Amino acid sequence: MSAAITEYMDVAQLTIWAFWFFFAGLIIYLRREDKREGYPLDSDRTERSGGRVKVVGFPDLAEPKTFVLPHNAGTVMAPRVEAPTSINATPVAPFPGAPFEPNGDPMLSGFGPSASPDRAKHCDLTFEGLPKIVPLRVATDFSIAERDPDPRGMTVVGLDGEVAGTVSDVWVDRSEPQIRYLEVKVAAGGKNVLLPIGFSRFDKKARKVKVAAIKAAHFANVPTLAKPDQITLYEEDKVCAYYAGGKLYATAERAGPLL
Amino acid sequence: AMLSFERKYRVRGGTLIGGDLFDFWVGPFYVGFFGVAGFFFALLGVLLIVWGATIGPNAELQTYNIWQISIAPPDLSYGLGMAPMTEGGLWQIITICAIGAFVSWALREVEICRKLGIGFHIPFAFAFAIGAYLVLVVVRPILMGAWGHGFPYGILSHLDWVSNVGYQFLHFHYNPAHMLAITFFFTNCLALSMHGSLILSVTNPQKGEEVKTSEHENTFFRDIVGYSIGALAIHRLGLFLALSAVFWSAVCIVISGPFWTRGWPEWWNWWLELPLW
Amino acid sequence: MTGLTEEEAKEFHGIFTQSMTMFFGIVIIAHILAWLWRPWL
Amino acid sequence: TGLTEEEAKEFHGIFTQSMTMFFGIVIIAHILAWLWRPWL
Amino acid sequence: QLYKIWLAFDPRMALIGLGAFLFALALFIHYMLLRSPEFDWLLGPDYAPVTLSAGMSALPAGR
Amino acid sequence: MHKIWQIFDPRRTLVALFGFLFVLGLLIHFILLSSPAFNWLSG
Amino acid sequence: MHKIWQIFDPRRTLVALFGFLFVLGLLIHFILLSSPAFNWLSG
Amino acid sequence: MHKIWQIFDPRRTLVALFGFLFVLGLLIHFILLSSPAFNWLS
Amino acid sequence: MHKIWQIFDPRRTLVALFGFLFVLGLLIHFILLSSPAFNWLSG
Amino acid sequence: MHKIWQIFDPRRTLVALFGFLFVLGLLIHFILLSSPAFNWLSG
Amino acid sequence: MHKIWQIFDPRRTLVALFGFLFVLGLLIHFILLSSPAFNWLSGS
Amino acid sequence: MHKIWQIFDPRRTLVALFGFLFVLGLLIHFILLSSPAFNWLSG
Amino acid sequence: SPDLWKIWLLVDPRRILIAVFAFLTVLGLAIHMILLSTAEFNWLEDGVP
Amino acid sequence: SPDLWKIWLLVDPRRILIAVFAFLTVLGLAIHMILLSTAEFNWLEDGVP
Amino acid sequence: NSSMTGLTEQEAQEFHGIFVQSMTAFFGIVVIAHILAWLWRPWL
Amino acid sequence: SSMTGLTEQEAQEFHGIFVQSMTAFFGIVVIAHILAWLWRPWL
Amino acid sequence: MTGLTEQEAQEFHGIFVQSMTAFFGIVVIAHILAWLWRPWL
Amino acid sequence: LTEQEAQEFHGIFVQSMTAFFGIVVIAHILAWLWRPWL
Amino acid sequence: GLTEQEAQEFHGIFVQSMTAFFGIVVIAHILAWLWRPWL
Amino acid sequence: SMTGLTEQEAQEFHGIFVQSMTAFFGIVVIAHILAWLWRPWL
Ligand code: BCL
Ligand code: BCL
Ligand code: BCL
Ligand code: BCL
Ligand code: BCL
Ligand code: BCL
Ligand SMILES: CC[C@H]1c2cc3[nH]c4c(c3C)C(=O)[C@H](C(=O)OC)c4c3nc(cc4[nH]c(cc(n2)[C@@H]1C)c(C(C)=O)c4C)[C@@H](C)[C@@H]3CCC(=O)OC/C=C(\C)CCC[C@H](C)CCC[C@H](C)CCCC(C)C
Ligand SMILES: CCCCCCCCCCCCO[C@@H]1O[C@H](CO)[C@@H](O[C@H]2O[C@H](CO)[C@@H](O)[C@H](O)[C@H]2O)[C@H](O)[C@H]1O
Ligand SMILES: CCCCCCCCCCCCO[C@@H]1O[C@H](CO)[C@@H](O[C@H]2O[C@H](CO)[C@@H](O)[C@H](O)[C@H]2O)[C@H](O)[C@H]1O
Ligand SMILES: [Ca+2]
Ligand SMILES: [Ca+2]
Repeated sequence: MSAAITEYMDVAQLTIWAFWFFFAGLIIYLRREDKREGYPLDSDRTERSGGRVKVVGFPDLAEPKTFVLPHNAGTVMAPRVEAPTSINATPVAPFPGAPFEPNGDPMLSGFGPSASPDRAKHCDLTFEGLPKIVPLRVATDFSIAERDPDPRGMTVVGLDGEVAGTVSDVWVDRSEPQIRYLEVKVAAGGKNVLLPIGFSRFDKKARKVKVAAIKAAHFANVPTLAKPDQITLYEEDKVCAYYAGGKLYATAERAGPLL
Repeated sequence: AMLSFERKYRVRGGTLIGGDLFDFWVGPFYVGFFGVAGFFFALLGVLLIVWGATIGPNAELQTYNIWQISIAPPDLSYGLGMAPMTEGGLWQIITICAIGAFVSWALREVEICRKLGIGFHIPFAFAFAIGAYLVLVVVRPILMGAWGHGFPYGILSHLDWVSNVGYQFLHFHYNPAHMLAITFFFTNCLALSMHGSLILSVTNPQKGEEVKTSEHENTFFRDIVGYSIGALAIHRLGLFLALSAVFWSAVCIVISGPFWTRGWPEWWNWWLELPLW
Repeated sequence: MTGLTEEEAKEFHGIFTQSMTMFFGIVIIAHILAWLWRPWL
Repeated sequence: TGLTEEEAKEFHGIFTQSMTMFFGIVIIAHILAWLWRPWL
Repeated sequence: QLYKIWLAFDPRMALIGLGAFLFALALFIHYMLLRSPEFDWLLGPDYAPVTLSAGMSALPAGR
Repeated sequence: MHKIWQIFDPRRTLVALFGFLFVLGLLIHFILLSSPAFNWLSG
Repeated sequence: MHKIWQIFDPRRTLVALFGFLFVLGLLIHFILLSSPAFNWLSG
Repeated sequence: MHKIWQIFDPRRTLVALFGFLFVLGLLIHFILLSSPAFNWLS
Repeated sequence: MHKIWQIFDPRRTLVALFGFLFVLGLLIHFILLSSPAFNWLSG
Repeated sequence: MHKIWQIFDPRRTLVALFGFLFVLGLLIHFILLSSPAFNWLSG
Repeated sequence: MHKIWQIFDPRRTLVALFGFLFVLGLLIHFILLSSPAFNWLSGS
Repeated sequence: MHKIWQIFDPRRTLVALFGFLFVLGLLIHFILLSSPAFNWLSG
Repeated sequence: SPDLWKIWLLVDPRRILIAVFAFLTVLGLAIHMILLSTAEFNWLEDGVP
Repeated sequence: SPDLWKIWLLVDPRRILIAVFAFLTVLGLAIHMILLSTAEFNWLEDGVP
Repeated sequence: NSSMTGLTEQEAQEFHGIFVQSMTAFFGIVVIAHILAWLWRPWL
Repeated sequence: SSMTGLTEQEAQEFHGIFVQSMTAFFGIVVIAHILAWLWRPWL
Repeated sequence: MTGLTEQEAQEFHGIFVQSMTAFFGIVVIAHILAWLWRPWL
Repeated sequence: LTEQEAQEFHGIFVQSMTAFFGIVVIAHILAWLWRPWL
Repeated sequence: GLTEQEAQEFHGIFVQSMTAFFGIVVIAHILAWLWRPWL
Repeated sequence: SMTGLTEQEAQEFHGIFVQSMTAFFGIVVIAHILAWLWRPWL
């Protein structure tokens, strides 16, 4: 054997071409894996064709893979058929690609940044089968680190600076110990609502929790929990999505543009 | 066409500039003001590169070979002024278009982030890559005093630029910021393989097993290296490693020539000449 | 199944062949012209 | 699994004949290539 | 009645913003003078460039 | 052949066709300019 | 031709057309500026 | 042509037009500066 | 022109205005410094 | 031996085996081409 | 000895074995092709 | 002008001002040492 | 085969036509580019006429 | 073999049709590339005729 | 049932007629350009 | 409806203004090319 | 429709052409002075 | 922003624009005396 | 997941295909040996 | 009022702002006067 395959072809040239064929197959494989969610696409192409043309692009979809959930929570198929969901919005113009304007109060529309899918109405579970996100009042073995302030008792302040409530309890993740939610006693109504840690900016000196997402008045409409001591995956999405809607809807100037 | 869950997210507003003028989608892409600006910045820059390839360095050497196409910066004698189009001026125009396209891409990402109500980590992270490019073609050439210090626009020709810039300091491996940046690049790749492996091995376990848990994830690397950073923190670490690699790479090149002209191994003479030894 | 009726398959196949041979005929003429211009064998 | 038995037989009929047509054209091309420039 | 800037910009951000900008601008201009050999005061008041004789050249031939 | 528009969406076809033709026109002009035998701006 | 605006929406189409025309206009000027025989700024 | 403002919003168009005009003016000045016969700072 | 301040926010417009003027002022100073015939920091 | 297919899937074995044989055939052909004593594409 | 495959899965053990045997066979063939004394494709 | 301490924290600004001056004093000394016209440790 | 029409019950004609048109266009571009890349068949640089 | 037709009971015939056509196109392209790379069988740069 | 594009029979015929008329005009201009190009500089 | 949300009347009305704007643009272009040809013929 | 009710658009258009023609006149003066400085054709 | 705050801002904004413009013109006059460019 | 009866049929065809594939291979190696022996 | 400030502190903040401005610009003026005498740049 030798390095020269022909007068021009050599082993290194063959090796690099061999990689291109493998890499092409790898990209096709990866794109097919990418398409296990959200495909076939929601398209006008399908709509005018009466559903006779499924928009998948290239490569086409893969055969459904099986996710067996722990604790007999069920089995999900990664490529799955999903029922169409109506949107609480209307197009701002009739051309394709035009955005939609939410209907009613945008913070309550469940559209745009306030939209969320309906997840399972079951709590995420620890390896031992207990609910994962729970208040500190039921996860008695958990505690706040000594060097960090206790969130409980802190004043919750909305985006406008007005006081929204106080922190009654802290919800922790029992698998990876960390704060995920802050239970707020709303100043107006008194009904407890959850506040995700991702929307909470701590002011350690002032003992204040600043929520730039929504105003103090918006806290009254935060989606509530069925059971007081646990939260389902469905409820988690509903709560987080509501605060996210405030990043665009809470104040009129947040819609933009800047100039 | 949108994803089957995407329609409920295609909301009006959230633009930085333009309001409703360009607030629409073209196929999957969001356009906005900076989609229009970015696209025609890129389109012009791409066409000028093709035009730069059409005339080549000269008519004899002109080539459409994708490896050999090269739009070169001006000669150093042009300083920080503008050069004639066929003598590096085209490179200067393409560089301006590239900056316009890259920044518009970042700003379009900001508008998308506002629409979706997510953190601005992605455009912030992309700014580091843009900053590295700006260091290479703007900050460093200005510090050196000539636009000709920028790298040529060519798939292989800019490797010759990297090679020769490195050998302008006789052994570029000894650049301390370069060593730090490579360490971050190598660690990031290791962390990425680890994170990709752990997620895949947990959600695609052995046959006959259910999907594993976050407890398995922490246990696995505790069992291997005695520590688990956590599901959230690995993404902090991956972002930190990638951004630190680019930051230190930008530092390493901007000190190579503007703030250090000697061979890089000689820089370590401060340590060798410590009076302790 | 591709969502097409069985009569559509007959009808598509006929038009597909007509367009294919028409394309092939132009190609064959092009190669005859190209061969007369500059033979390669 | 999917395709039944009768259409499996029928598919082979067009598959075998079309492949044979491709093979025959290949043989003709290789006969022409050997006359043009033999390699052995 | 020029207070209105303080009703639309926080005193604290502007004062820190002004200080950072002014310090950066002063550093920048000081560096630009050092960039120019005519205004490079770090060379000394009685700075004299080395005299070149007998066909000396400070730099090698260029292009 | 008017039935091609019952299988192919005319809007997407026209977008693809107009885009390909514009790129093709640029490509052919660029090729000619790259050949000194056909660069019409050389004098 | 006026049905085309029932196929291509004026708002998105006009934005694409004007930018493509402007970029095309810029490219041709740049091509001429790069051609010594037609560089009107050569003096 | 007054109807173009029923397609494109005027207050948004003015900002886009200002940027386009400024960016075009910048480019032309730079192209002139790249030409020695028309570089006015030589 | 006077009620433009209801269309355009005076706080954000000024911030954009001064930023534009600063960048434009920096660019022209940079262009003059780059020009050897107008560099006032040389001899 | 006929009872092998209880564990090994007939379908995935064929594609795996055909793919293996194909790249094996390429490798052997390419090794011979790299050998001047067995390259059939030279003079 | 008849008590070997009650623990090792027939499918897994053959898959691991077949891959290993091919690699060993490939390696040995390549070593011999690399040794001028046993290269059978060199011409002599 | 005593009201500047109602705006800025006396503790943080004193650490910052002591930190900033110390670094400024370091760099100027190092710059002078690096300047032959002002290095005082050479003879 | 007189039953070759049955291919359009198995393969999607819309996707097949897109694939063949894309393949043919790329192949036509590739052959032209290869021909222009040779001294012998570059009809623009051959100097004829 | 009187039962070769049973290959189409286990694997989808549509996938084979595209896979065989894609594989043959690649194989045909590769062999042409190999021959062009040879001085002996390059029909574009041999001077014949 | 709607076709694969939603266009009716008359719509497809209506689009096809304008498409071929636009195609014919484009190709006719192309032919004129190539004739002028051939007179300017024959390439074959 | 239509692919763009434009009726027969609205599309025809847009097309009219589009065509006159297109014609005026083409007219200036034609004069520009006539002047350019007089300045420096290229063919 | 952007909400401009064919009279606001007409009213804005009048100011738009007026400012545009003022800008174009200023541009025309500059190009005349530029031509008097250094003709380019 | 009410129309009363628009009257106040416009007067100050125009006054500041005119002052900046006048200082700019003075600078360009001095620069022309220092080094004419046309 | 494949029963015994369809296993009996598969092995027969697979052996026939392997024997058919082997036979072509043997002829090619014979022809190659005549063309240029390697051992 | 968006800064959480009243009509009193803004008035006195401005007066100190210009008072610091005037001194800082006065030092700048003297610095440039001395620099021009030492080495004029024009
Ligand atoms: C080239 C000729 C001369 C020379 C020519 C000039 C000229 C001309 C000038 C100076 C000026 C200065 N020169 Mg000098 N200068 C020279 C050499 C030197 C050397 C040296 C060792 O070589 C040094 C250390 C200096 C130092 C200085 C400074 C004292 C001064 C810059 C003020 C400033 O930065 O405010 C900016 C920084 C501030 C902090 C401003 C504070 C105001 C704000 C409102 C405070 C906000 C506080 C808030 C908390 C924000 C804090 C900052 C952030 C937290 C980051 N010069 C050479 C020798 N120099 C300038 C001057 O006199 O300014 C008064 C000036 O005009
Ligand atoms: C090197 C010496 C000769 C040469 C020697 C040979 C030899 C020997 C062979 C070829 C073959 C081919 N050559 Mg040659 N060939 C040369 C130069 C060229 C040039 C060129 C521009 O220089 C081109 C474009 C080609 C192109 C071709 C293809 C037509 C064909 C392989 C296509 C394929 O992979 O089918 C695979 C892909 C498919 C989709 C096949 C489909 C099979 C169907 C079912 C059968 C009927 C076809 C049906 C109508 C579908 C149309 C597809 C057609 C193949 C177009 N040759 C030089 C001049 N060439 C091969 C051939 O004849 O194959 C037909 C072949 O054996
Ligand atoms: C030796 C070099 C020769 C040359 C020799 C050849 C030879 C030989 C051939 C060509 C072919 C082509 N040449 Mg040539 N050609 C030369 C120089 C050129 C130059 C140039 C600037 O110099 C250009 C632009 C071209 C361009 C072309 C294309 C028109 C064509 C390839 C089309 C294609 O890939 O379709 C592929 C993509 C599609 C078909 C998708 C389009 C779908 C269409 C719309 C289907 C419509 C259906 C319709 C009713 C029926 C089919 C009819 C046909 C499509 C017309 N040639 C030089 C002078 N050329 C080929 C050809 O004639 O093909 C027709 C061909 O065989
Ligand atoms: C080298 C010799 C000649 C030359 C030889 C040729 C030859 C030969 C041809 C051209 C053609 C063209 N030349 Mg020329 N050309 C030369 C120099 C130039 C220069 C220059 C600055 O030097 C320019 C700008 C051009 C520009 C052009 C274009 C107008 C045209 C390609 C259009 C296209 O690709 O559409 C494709 C893009 C699209 C279709 C997208 C547009 C989408 C729009 C919205 C829809 C339009 C479709 C419409 C309904 C129907 C189209 C036809 C209509 C009746 C107008 N040429 C040199 C001097 N040129 C071609 C032509 O005439 O085409 C008509 C052509 O065949
Ligand atoms: C080449 C000949 C001359 C020269 C020729 C000219 C000419 C001609 C001009 C100048 C002008 C200027 N020159 Mg000069 N100039 C020279 C050398 C210098 C040197 C130097 C050290 O060499 C310096 C520092 C300067 C500096 C200056 C500036 C004072 C001035 C530009 C101001 C500006 O752009 O504002 C723009 C920036 C702002 C208005 C705002 C800045 C604030 C920050 C940066 C913006 C952030 C946004 C902010 C937060 C907004 C908040 C809202 C408000 C609070 C309401 N020149 C040489 C020597 N120079 C111009 C002038 O006179 O303008 C007054 C001018 O026309
Ligand atoms: C070096 C000297 C000779 C040469 C010496 C040899 C020798 C020795 C051999 C080959 C073999 C092959 N050669 Mg050779 N060969 C040469 C040059 C070439 C050139 C070239 C362009 O130069 C090409 C394209 C080939 C091509 C080929 C292939 C046809 C074949 C390898 C196929 C394979 O890898 O199977 C891998 C892929 C598969 C196995 C997929 C399965 C495909 C088949 C159709 C399976 C069907 C099963 C059965 C038949 C079904 C029907 C049963 C009945 C219905 C009952 N040779 C030179 C000129 N060649 C080998 C061979 O003959 O194999 C057939 C072989 O042993
Ligand atoms: C900072 C950490 C790393 C990083 C991060 C990062 N990159 C990013 C992002 C982030 C967070 C994005 O959000 C953004 C994105 O959307 O990615 C999909 C992006 C992106 N990073 C990209 C590329 C990229 N990133 C690189 C590096 C990195 N990106 C870092 C290692 C590199 C390297 C190392 O070479 C490349 C090539 C793009 C895929 C995308 C930004 C796309 C974009 O800006 O689109 C607009 C522009 C065009 C479509 C074309 C513009 C063409 C020009 C007008 C002309 C050409 C100019 C150019 C200088 C030519 C040079 C060519 C030669 C060098 C060969
Ligand atoms: C997927 C990609 C597949 C690519 C093909 C893989 C098979 C090819 C394997 C090539 C292995 C190269 O192995 C080695 O090559 C070198 C370089 O020619 C040979 O080197 C020999 O040939 C060269 C070239 O005539 C001469 O200088 C001299 O006779 C000797 O050095 C060695 O004798 C050989 O052992
Ligand atoms: C380039 C990336 C984006 C950055 C944007 C800024 C680009 C450059 C800014 C424009 C500055 C132009 O400044 C102008 O440059 C040219 C070219 O050097 C100078 O020209 C001067 O040097 C050049 C070469 O050094 C000589 O050929 C010429 O004789 C001399 O006059 C002009 O004296 C100057 O007026
Ligand atoms: Ca010719
Ligand atoms: Ca030949």
